[PDB]
Amino acid sequence: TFLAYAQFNDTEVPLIEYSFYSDESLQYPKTVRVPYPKAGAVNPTVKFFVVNTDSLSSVTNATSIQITAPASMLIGDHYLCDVTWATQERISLQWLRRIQNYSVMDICDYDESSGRWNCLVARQHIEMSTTGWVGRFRPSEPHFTLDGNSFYKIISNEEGYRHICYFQIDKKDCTFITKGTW
Amino acid sequence: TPAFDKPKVELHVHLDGAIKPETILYYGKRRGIALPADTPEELLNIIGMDKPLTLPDFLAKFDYYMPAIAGCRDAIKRIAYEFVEMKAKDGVVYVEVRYSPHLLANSKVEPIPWNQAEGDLTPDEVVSLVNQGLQEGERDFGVKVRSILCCMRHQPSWSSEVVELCKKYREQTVVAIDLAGDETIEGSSLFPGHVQAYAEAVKSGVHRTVHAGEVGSANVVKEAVDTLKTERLGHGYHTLEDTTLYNRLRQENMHFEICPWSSYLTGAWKPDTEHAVIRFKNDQVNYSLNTDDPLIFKSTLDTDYQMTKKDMGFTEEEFKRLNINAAKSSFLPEDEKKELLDLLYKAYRMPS
Ligand SMILES: *[C@@H]1O[C@H](CO)[C@@H](O[C@@H]2O[C@H](CO)[C@@H](O[C@@H]3O[C@H](CO)[C@@H](O)[C@H](O[C@H]4O[C@H](CO)[C@@H](O)[C@H](O)[C@@H]4O)[C@@H]3O)[C@H](O)[C@H]2NC(C)=O)[C@H](O)[C@H]1NC(C)=O
Ligand SMILES: *[C@@H]1O[C@H](CO)[C@@H](O[C@@H]2O[C@H](CO)[C@@H](O)[C@H](O)[C@H]2NC(C)=O)[C@H](O)[C@H]1NC(C)=O
Ligand SMILES: *[C@@H]1O[C@H](CO)[C@@H](O)[C@H](O)[C@H]1NC(C)=O
Ligand SMILES: *[C@@H]1O[C@H](CO)[C@@H](O)[C@H](O)[C@H]1NC(C)=O
Ligand SMILES: [Zn+2]
Repeated sequence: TFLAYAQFNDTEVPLIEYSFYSDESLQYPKTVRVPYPKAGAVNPTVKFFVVNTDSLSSVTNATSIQITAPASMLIGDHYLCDVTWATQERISLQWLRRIQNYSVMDICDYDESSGRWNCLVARQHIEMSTTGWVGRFRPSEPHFTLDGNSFYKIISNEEGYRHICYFQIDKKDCTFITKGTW
Repeated sequence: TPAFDKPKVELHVHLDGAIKPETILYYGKRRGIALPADTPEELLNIIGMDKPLTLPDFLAKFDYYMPAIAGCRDAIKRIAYEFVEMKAKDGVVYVEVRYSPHLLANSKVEPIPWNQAEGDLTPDEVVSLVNQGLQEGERDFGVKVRSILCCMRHQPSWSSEVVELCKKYREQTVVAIDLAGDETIEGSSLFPGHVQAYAEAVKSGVHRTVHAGEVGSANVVKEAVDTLKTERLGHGYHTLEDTTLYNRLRQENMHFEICPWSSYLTGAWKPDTEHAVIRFKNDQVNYSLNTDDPLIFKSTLDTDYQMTKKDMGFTEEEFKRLNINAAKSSFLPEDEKKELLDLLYKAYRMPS
């Protein structure tokens, strides 16, 4: 029914440039140039949209619906780092601050009367680390139950071991369903 | 020194007027909206007053920055959040924030404001964004936050929607309807669209406050209480020009949202007089200390407590009881009003 997508604005991301030589027939070397943020440079910015493919027009431009980042994320640079559909009408999103030790999950429902996506803040789930960064390389992906009211996700426990945790959409804690030295 | 370094309660503050220079500046650059400065600090001066000018010159400050914020989802949800933080930076333990949702929208708006183009952001969604910006502040910064949606005096057309939004978002932090803008517009308080909204407010259980008496006759107050049925009064200085109504208001326990530093700067208090407040103190009236538009007043909530302690010999015993009052007059359910008081009594040290 729905097609979600990200949009990336690289306007002020500086370019890396380097020569490319090609077949020896090419008389002057080509300069490849690529938006590429080196450490501490200016990053891309991101936006997220969902569109309903069932109500597409051919007489009207398609309405794309934006889902803004969480406010906690908006006060500085951040990343969109996971998107995972939960039901036919529920989508989950994970954001990550440029200082990658704080991340937030949004859980968004389609809203029949408005036709936008409601992200109940009650349903947010903060995740952070004091000893390093979040996730092995990024926050882990959630796996939802069929009705999409709960999900499992790999998070590091307090002994520091990555185990499967069990979440309820609106309850703020979770339950580890595995523990061990592994 | 933190004039009154205890928990405080604030009831009269405009989101419109509590924004960070830095973040105005950010959305200016991002959207290419022209701005009269480039320093964050240079900007707080161009936007801020320190000479007590007048209500024309005050409303003119809004035009410097609002075009940069309105119609921009990313920005709204932000300022709402950043606001909660600045409240936590003052003593504040509970806030009610007011703004006009129409003044921040750019789609579906009677006269599309701030001379901005159409138009993606509907007012219904502005309100929605705001809630979330606040919820995320309440959680993170640890101050309980509710919102008040403003009707605008010169725009009775909107005031119908305002109350309707107030209704559906009663779960998501909106607790009351206000009416700001301009008292001195002739017979505003009687405009059918406005009064019918307030009628529906009474009907639906939506609490009610009104900007009245600030710069305007005691009669503006009369209108607000009588036909509008306001439970609380924004500013309300010049209600001391009718001792009958004034004394029947103390009788019926009316709450007066006072903005001391605001008054001086709006010119709604001519500095030759005793401030309308010292009388309120002495008359033991039900009132609270607020900040109004701290951005334009270059003020923190401490500025308004500094003023009353110094300029008019306000003691901590007074500060304590007016905050108890503010809490009593707050638009919380019975429920949380009890525990707000509990928090207050304990901090403070009196019987709970
Ligand atoms: C990608 O992100 C970048 C942010 O860098 C962004 O590019 C920016 O776009 C804004 C918005 O259009 C640009 O500002 C415009 O510039 C033009 C020409 O210089 C202006 O004429 C534009 O219209 C305004 O003109 C007057 C301004 O007072 C008024 O008539 C009215 O207010 C109009 O709004 C507007 O200023 C800006 O130049 C760039 N930013 C820079 C410096 O690179 C782009 O929008 C983003 N893309 C997406 C899809 O998000
Ligand atoms: C796929 O899922 C979508 C989203 O739930 C379904 O679309 C809804 O269909 C029902 C009608 O049975 C309506 O209640 C909703 O208005 C629809 N949502 C909208 C507006 O897109 C759909 O039934 C599913 N199956 C299909 C059509 O392939
Ligand atoms: C859709 O959008 C593009 C660019 O904004 C515009 O040029 C085009 O005319 C639009 N189409 C319709 C049907 O309005
Ligand atoms: C993230 O890590 C940095 C570097 O140690 C530190 O500034 C900050 O305390 C951490 N923040 C959180 C929220 O964990
Ligand atoms: Zn005000």
